Amino acid sequence: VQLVESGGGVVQPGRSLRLSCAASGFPFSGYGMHWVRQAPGKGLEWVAVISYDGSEKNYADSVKGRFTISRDNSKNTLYLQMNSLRVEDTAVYYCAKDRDYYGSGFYDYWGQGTLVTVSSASTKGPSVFPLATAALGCLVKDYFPEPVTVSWNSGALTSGVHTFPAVLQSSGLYSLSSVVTVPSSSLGTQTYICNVNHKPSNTKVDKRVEPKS
Amino acid sequence: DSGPIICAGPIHSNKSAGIPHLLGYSEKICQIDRLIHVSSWLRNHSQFQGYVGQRGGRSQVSYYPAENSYSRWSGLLSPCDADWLGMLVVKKARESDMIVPGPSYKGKVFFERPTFDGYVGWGCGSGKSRTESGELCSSDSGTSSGLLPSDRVLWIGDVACQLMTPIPEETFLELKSFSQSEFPDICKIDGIVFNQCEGESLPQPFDVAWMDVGHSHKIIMREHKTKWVQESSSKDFVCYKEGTGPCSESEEKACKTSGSCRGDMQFCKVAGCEHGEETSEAKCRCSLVHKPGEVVVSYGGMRVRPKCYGFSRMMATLHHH
Amino acid sequence: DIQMTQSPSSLSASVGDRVTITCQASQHISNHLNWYQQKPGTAPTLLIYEASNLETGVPSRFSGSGSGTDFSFTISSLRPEDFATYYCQQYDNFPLTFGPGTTMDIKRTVAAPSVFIFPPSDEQLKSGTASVVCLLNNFYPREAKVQWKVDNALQSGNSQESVTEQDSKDSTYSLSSTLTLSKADYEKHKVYACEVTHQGLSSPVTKSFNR
Ligand SMILES: *[C@@H]1O[C@H](CO)[C@@H](O[C@@H]2O[C@H](CO)[C@@H](O[C@@H]3O[C@H](CO)[C@@H](O)[C@H](O)[C@@H]3O)[C@H](O)[C@H]2NC(C)=O)[C@H](O)[C@H]1NC(C)=O
Ligand SMILES: *[C@@H]1O[C@H](CO)[C@@H](O[C@@H]2O[C@H](CO)[C@@H](O)[C@H](O)[C@H]2NC(C)=O)[C@H](O)[C@H]1NC(C)=O
Repeated sequence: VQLVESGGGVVQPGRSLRLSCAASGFPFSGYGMHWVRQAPGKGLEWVAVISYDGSEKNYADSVKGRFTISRDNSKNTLYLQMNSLRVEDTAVYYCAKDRDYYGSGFYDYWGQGTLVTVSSASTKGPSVFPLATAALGCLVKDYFPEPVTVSWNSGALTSGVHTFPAVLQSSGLYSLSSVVTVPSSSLGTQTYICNVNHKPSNTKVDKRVEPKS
Repeated sequence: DSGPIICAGPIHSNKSAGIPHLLGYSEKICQIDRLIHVSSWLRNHSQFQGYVGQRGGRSQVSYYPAENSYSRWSGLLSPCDADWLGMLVVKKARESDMIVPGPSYKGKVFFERPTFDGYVGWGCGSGKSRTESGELCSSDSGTSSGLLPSDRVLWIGDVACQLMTPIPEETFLELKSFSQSEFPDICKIDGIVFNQCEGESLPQPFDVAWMDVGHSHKIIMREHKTKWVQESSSKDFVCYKEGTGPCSESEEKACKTSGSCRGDMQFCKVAGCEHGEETSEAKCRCSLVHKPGEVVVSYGGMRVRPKCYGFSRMMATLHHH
Repeated sequence: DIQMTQSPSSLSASVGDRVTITCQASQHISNHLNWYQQKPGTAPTLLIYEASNLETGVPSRFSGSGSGTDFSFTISSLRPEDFATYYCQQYDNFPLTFGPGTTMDIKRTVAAPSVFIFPPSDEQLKSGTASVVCLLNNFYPREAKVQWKVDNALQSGNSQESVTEQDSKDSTYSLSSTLTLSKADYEKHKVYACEVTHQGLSSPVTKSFNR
């Protein structure tokens, strides 16, 4: 079996998005289909359900009037039209098969998830700033959207690296910190460079770190 | 829509689970409220995997004629219900057994028909459902879960089945005659020679009233008179725990012999209730079943408490002139 | 409709010991509670359905029980894979509600953090914003919190903390508390202290600097 989502991305309040859960391996037209979402940092919240032939639909609240679920058993995909999107709906969205005929609530196989962020923010690349056994790091600040990838010395330095989970800010722009511990005797003996890569905005930055007076 | 007698629509979890043999008139009625009896028939006879009636129950069974009066009276018992209660048998269909026209056989997994000689069912099996004619089962992917909706179950006719007051054979024969005297054109009903013809037409639909007096053939009727008498027998009562669910044989027998158990007004009136004790606790409460009562028909000059009675469809052959 | 409450919020046990999760309910759910495992970054996976049955592939260490309102999900011999977040789920009445999750975490010896503080760069201080960063490094257990101070003035709500996952070797966590001020406010003040409290430090910790 394989459920696989697609469709997620950045969207601002008021806009609408469409998801799709294409299926393989199993008789897609004999089973009900779910939508379960996970808010970043929070737990699990079921969104919508659909039955074998796509007639009996039961949505949750918090989406009724804003969410329409559908399917096409001829091409084995599961749709979810999300209108009137708000900030509260930023979450990772999963689709799940159900052992039953109607969606009774057994999520046997889950998809690998797709991410939908809802905020009015634009798209901005990160501003990378340095942070001087000694400790040093790089400040990846004021970017949108997630994710980001921070290497160190082009993937050579790995021991002692901590890339911290980013934190949303009041301005809506994300900002994380990546740090490393170096054996004090590195000033001059070793050079350290952090490789930031924000693919959603094509911003790749390599910031050097050094002693300072 | 009708109403669960004692148990809500079943939410099964695995197609491969057992169908237990519960022993209490209650435990059984729960299994009927949840289309377990049909599920068994499908498995036993028609080599089927899973349960039919998921989430719906007996309340959602598809009926023909869809405007089925007795459907609202949850207590009124179908032919299939009473098989589980031992009162009769629904037989695996044979080639001979004729499938009536009219009903929406499509996607159906089970359909039941009262026949002139008995009661017969036509079951499909794994991952298949009947064609648009009832004659053939064909692959239906929407039946791959084995946890199937109640709508896939068709019970034909406005049948009510009950406990007979046994009649002698003389009476049956008198009744046999009167029907023939009333229906003098029919030759064979469902394959059983009703009146001598030699000149038969080809089989053809026939919607008639009928009762099972308890002998070879059902008696069919044109002008019948039906009185529904209430009798408040133990079988008119079901015992449940709000929570655990159905009560067990002893608990029921006890309740129906003690008084102690909680109950509705009539159950108190009949057998006894008892209160002032329950602090938090929980005990079996018993309640009257919802039905007009026991039916008594009047026909040929004779008043009969029949096993089953109803208006159903039965393929038949009329004379030639 | 049906609130599903789990407990404990977070365990902390080591490999080989026995775990028990508890999931309560506000109504009679009968035998209609499923259980789920979700490893970090992955998708949830069904372990137990109908409070006893083991979905195909689930080992025999995972057990489940409960009928009515109170349930339990019992792992007998913890293994490193079995460390994840666990949820219960009812299906007695739509809308289908979940539990708030139980975050199984590993356990080792108590470790004090190694606190570092970072003054802002100059490249950042030309945009008009100064971001001071205090780093807490390789401590156990996770429970600890920082308190910023600007010239011995307890700062409130102008900082943000992040925590790494539990290390696959140290079994320790790391923290990054970022204090943000405006350049016009950063230059108004003198001492930028970071005070750290933790179970492994008999006295409260401070790392500061005079800019
Ligand atoms: C499908 O097949 C099963 C298995 O044969 C049927 O279960 C059987 O149901 C009968 C109903 O009368 C049971 O008979 C009763 O058994 C109890 C003891 O368990 C006894 O006290 C009664 O006097 C009566 O003899 C029978 O035990 C039970 N099991 C077996 C193995 O026969 C089921 O009824 C069938 N369903 C359909 C729709 O055909
Ligand atoms: C219902 O229970 C049965 C029996 O335990 C499960 O059947 C098989 O389990 C094995 C692994 O133990 C799998 O390899 C098979 O694929 C299962 N059979 C089928 C038809 O799936 C079955 O998985 C259970 N039902 C569900 C929905 O999981």
